[PDB]
Amino acid sequence: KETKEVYEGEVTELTPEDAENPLGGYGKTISHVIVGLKSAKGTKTLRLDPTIYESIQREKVSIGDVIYIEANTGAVKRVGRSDAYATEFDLETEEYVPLPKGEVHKKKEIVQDVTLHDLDVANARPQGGQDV
Amino acid sequence: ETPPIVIDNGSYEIKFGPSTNKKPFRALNALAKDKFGTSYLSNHIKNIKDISSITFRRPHELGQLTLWELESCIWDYCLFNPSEFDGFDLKEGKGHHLVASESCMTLPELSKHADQVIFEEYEFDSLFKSPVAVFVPFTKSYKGEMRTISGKDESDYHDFQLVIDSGFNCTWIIPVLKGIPYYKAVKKLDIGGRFLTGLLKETLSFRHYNMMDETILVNNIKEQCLFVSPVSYFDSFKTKDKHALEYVLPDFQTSFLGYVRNPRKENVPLPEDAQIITLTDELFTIPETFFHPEISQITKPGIVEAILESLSMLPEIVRPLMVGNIVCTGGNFNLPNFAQRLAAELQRQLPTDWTCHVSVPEGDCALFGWEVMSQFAKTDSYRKARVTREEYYEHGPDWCTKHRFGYQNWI
Amino acid sequence: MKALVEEIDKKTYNPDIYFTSLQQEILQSDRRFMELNTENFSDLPNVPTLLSDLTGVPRDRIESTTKPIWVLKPETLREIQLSYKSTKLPKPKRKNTNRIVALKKVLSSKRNLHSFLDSALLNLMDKNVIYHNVYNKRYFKVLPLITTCSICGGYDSISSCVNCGNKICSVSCFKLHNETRCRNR
Amino acid sequence: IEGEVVEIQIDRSITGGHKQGKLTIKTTDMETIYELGNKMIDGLTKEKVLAGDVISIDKASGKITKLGRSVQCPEGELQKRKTVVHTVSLHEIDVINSRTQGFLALFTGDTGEIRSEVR
Amino acid sequence: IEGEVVEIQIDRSITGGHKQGKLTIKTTDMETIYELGNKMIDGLTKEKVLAGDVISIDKASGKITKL
Amino acid sequence: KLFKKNNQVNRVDLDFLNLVFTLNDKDLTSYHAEEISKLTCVKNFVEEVNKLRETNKQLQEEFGEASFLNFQDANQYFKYSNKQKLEGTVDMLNFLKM
Ligand SMILES: Nc1ncnc2c1ncn2[C@@H]1O[C@H](COP(=O)(O)OP(=O)(O)O)[C@@H](O)[C@H]1O
Ligand code: BEF
Ligand SMILES: [Mg+2]
Ligand SMILES: [Zn+2]
Ligand SMILES: [Zn+2]
Repeated sequence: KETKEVYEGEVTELTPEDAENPLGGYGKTISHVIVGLKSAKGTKTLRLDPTIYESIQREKVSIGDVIYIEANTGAVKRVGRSDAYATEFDLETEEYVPLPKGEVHKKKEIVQDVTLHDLDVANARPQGGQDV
Repeated sequence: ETPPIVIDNGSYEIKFGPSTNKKPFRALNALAKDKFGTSYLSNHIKNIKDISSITFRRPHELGQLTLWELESCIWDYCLFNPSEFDGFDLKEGKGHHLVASESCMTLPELSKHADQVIFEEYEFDSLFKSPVAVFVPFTKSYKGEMRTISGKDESDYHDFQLVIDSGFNCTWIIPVLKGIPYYKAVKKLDIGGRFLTGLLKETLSFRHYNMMDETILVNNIKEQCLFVSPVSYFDSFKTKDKHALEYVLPDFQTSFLGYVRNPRKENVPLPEDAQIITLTDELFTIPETFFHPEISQITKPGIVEAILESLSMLPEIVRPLMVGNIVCTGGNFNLPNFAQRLAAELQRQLPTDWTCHVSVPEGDCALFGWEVMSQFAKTDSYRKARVTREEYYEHGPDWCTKHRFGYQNWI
Repeated sequence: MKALVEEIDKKTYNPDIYFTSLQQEILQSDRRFMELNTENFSDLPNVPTLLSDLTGVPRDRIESTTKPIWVLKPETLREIQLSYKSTKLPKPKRKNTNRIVALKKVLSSKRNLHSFLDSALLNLMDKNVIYHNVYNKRYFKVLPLITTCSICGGYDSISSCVNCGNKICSVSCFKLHNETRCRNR
Repeated sequence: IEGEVVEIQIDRSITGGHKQGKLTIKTTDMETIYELGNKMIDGLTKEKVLAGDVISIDKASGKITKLGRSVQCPEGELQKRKTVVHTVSLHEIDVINSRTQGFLALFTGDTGEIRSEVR
Repeated sequence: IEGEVVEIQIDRSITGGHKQGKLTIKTTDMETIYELGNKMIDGLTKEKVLAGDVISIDKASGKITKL
Repeated sequence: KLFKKNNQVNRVDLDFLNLVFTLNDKDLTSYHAEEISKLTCVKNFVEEVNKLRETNKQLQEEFGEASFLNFQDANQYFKYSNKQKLEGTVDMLNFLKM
């Protein structure tokens, strides 16, 4: 049995923590990009890990495109650019998609059955990852 | 005279009837004369045969009414004719009281002329000149059939109601509190029934021959087969092939009104020599202009922009109270699967913590509006609300239309 | 595929270059809206005066720089009167003294710019409240905009015209566009 | 999307990028100008093409294929909607899913002892 | 050395160049303020801590672990 | 592309479940893990829960029968305030639990 958190919405903000107070130790800047998750039904500014922002950079997202992130793993997948930017380009390889309906923060539970030796091989050998 | 008279004027059609009967009497508000010059009474254009070239001369304009004598002539016809109005009877109307509706944005001088005329020539013993949105929160005073739509889910009168009102003249948005609408948050939609008729005429000219001369046919086709897109535009466009309707035009000699032949039904097998104009693409495109005015290539903001502006500038505490009660009134709200789309797109556009809750009345919403004004008279507040002749007489004529019936009073 | 080594010049060549060879619109939108809001053919030429009066721009200049595309008569009063002559006729009234003498100047005034402006009776501030205040200011657009075929609304194939820039989708739309909707051709 | 080109005109910045590529595409029955996105004009810079050259454009992949010069006589609609059908044994998909190196493994045969749970 | 940090103040602009700032470290039973050397300035430059955080530093090797 | 169908609905991360310890020894001393495990500080979220559901239950006992009702909260100057306060305190409650 397992439970995770669901998030969706389009992207407008690519800014780190401003950190107005220097404190004498910070040339204020961080590899933690604060993004206001612009879903049509909700918006929240998140301090994001360098890994999830690195995956954001992997998708090379721009302003105005739906994103999907995870609270725990931070997995980043984009359905594509929004239909608002469809008229900007007469042609574009990136698919123009509408914003999926639903709240920003959604919670789902799984009771998936996994055999013992899949966990055996995963523990003996890590399965994989997007990082170098 | 305990039962007053209920008159609900309109730029297109005026709703009128006594306080006793349930169903209001109907009469179009427009004067039409044929190309040969034969004028037709407003209730008799439906009786004429030649509907090809008709020029309409209505006293109402895009904003309001101007011709006082022609409109007074219209009312004199509509309230002095018991022979053609069964059950109705009104000889002179001294003690008979009036329940009159009007726009929230009446001009000072035009309102002056209107109140002067109604008080001094029609001797209304007492009357209440107020917009429909004021009578709207009195719906809870009576129990009856009423339907509601939820956006999220897949005294004797209420206070916090959001009023959406659409008519042939125009469309308006009104937030009302304690029974007095929030005037500064009331906004107007420029798209009216006349604009819809004109754009249908233009699209038909671009897709068929010229029907700009025809006007009754365009209203008939926009009234009998136009429906709102249930979900969006692209799905309807892809499914417009199966959602294809063919309308048989009315031959002037045998059929005064045409019929829409549905291919899916076999109940109409008789063939006709008259040509049939097929319709597959414009069935849902026209109502999509409300959500997406850009499909008509117009620079209007849109319904969602207006509602979000009105709510945002409105005080924050009563915004959820506003969106907790939405009711649709007017003729244009009779289109199918429309307010469900409004609820869905509000819920998409409104924050999760808020809940969208729009209630829809069955059938014509203008009839429900007439019903609500009629039942407003039964309320114990109306007898306090009505203003007599003398208070108009001794006081200056501007006082009655500026203080109690003046929009500047509650601004 | 791409050649690893390619010809590169210094004078004509530049990394960015890649060439290989062998207000008014708002006025148009408002005018098309208001003329689409007008039904009678005889009412088409007179409403531009209404547009100019409301907008405040000079009528003659915008009329020359923009190409688009009575009700009351005593005899009409007479035939309308006889139409419902079954029951008809209210009573007006008049009085004397300086107040009614002044009211003569407003009773049956018969004033009209085209229908009714022609007055200082409405305040300029009230005029701005009526016209310039009701319309929204900052919310130009919130929802996405969709552009489809100007002929049939097709959107799968998007292709603007080369002369007038009009969007066309199908071959039939293109072939009927050039001679009818392509004014620049 | 397959049709002969008329000219190629890419808008851009000398040092800031801001690439806006445009090029008219012609055939036997259309003469249409197209605004090209960043990827397509990046490719068009990758492979050298000229105005008279004809290329084939696929929306999803964004790849470009040119075969001849005014050699080829294109016709028909630009937005030709034709399917691509691919046959394969389940051995190839098994090898691909077994390992990220399975591509070259099946291209070279140095596979071996695939887990039966994958099967 | 285990202790929750209270505050860190380094004069990195008035004097700069590892001004030997002072950081206060608290525990549930005792609290003291610890001087920071130039090499300690460089060490705290890595594994950056904005205080309000429980960290521990080995007494011998001087290696700070952010818990 | 035929293989990248939605699997998050039926996949276990197994990394957040601290079962990938073979990679944990790369950057972890034994005593640090021993001391960070014993500092599994319970009742710190529970004390916030306790300080919040006092107000939650007070509001529920005050206007929990009408503020939560859609009809009453539709037209009421202060009852919606109770409704939204109850929703907010429940939201902070389950977020702190998460
Ligand atoms: N059942 C219906 N289907 C489609 N359109 C309708 C229907 N009923 C009314 N309408 C539209 O509503 C308009 C009537 O507006 P109305 O509310 O009567 O204006 P007013 O407020 O001046 O009375 C007409 O132009 C008509 O096109
Ligand atoms: F007065 Be209208 F036709 F809305
Ligand atoms: Mg009306
Ligand atoms: Zn088309
Ligand atoms: Zn053209």
